[PDB]
Amino acid sequence: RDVTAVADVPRRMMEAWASNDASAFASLFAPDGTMVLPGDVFQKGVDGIREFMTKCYAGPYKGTSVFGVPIDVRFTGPDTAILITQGGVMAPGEHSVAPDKEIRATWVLGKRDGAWLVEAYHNSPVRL
Amino acid sequence: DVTAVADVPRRMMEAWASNDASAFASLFAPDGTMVLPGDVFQKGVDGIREFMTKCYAGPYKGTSVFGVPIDVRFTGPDTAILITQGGVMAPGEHSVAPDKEIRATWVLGKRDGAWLVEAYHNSPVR
Repeated sequence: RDVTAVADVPRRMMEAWASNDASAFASLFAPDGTMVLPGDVFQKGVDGIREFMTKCYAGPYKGTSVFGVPIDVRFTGPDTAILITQGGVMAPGEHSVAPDKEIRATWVLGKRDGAWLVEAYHNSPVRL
Repeated sequence: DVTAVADVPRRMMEAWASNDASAFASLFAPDGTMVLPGDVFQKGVDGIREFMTKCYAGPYKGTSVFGVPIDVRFTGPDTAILITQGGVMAPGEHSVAPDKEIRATWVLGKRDGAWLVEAYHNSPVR
């Protein structure tokens, strides 16, 4: 069963995010991985993400943690799977994502050398 | 394949300009995914067609979409990923408004020689 290896990827992030570890966060991505977030956010490559998330974790994302569940998991090929999760960012102090900051995310996972990595990430708000 | 992949966003822009919900949905894989800002998450061609029908007859009526591929990438032989920037242009206007500009992640899978959209997801720039 590799269906559990796929679902561990969003879990691997929550721990990396909870530690506010930019390196552990960016190391989830494929070497030429993509990440697009609401706002003027677009980072390509592991180095481009580690730099952005370091400045983020030291700023507006400090003391924040994330949580979300997969609401759709499908495999396209043998080495590529696509996830759609739903959760968001918790502020420091609160133990629940505010509905104004709830998001849905598209995870494009790729398999190489027996492991899965994020080929592309992208999320958007659920509320307006 | 290089041109075909780059032709997928262009095959939409014509389908959108015609307000054709069918031609838009036929771009997607059978189990294709589309996620948009707001509570919008459609799965499957039938789900997307029904959604876009209400949109093209609704708020998206008479609108067209421009978009520039700012990153094209091949993950494998049968899969490719595109990141595009642009947005929906209102009738009468000849430029996408700053507060309507978006970036989209396109996920293309190659089946039987043709490329179909496995996943689409966009988000506001402002």
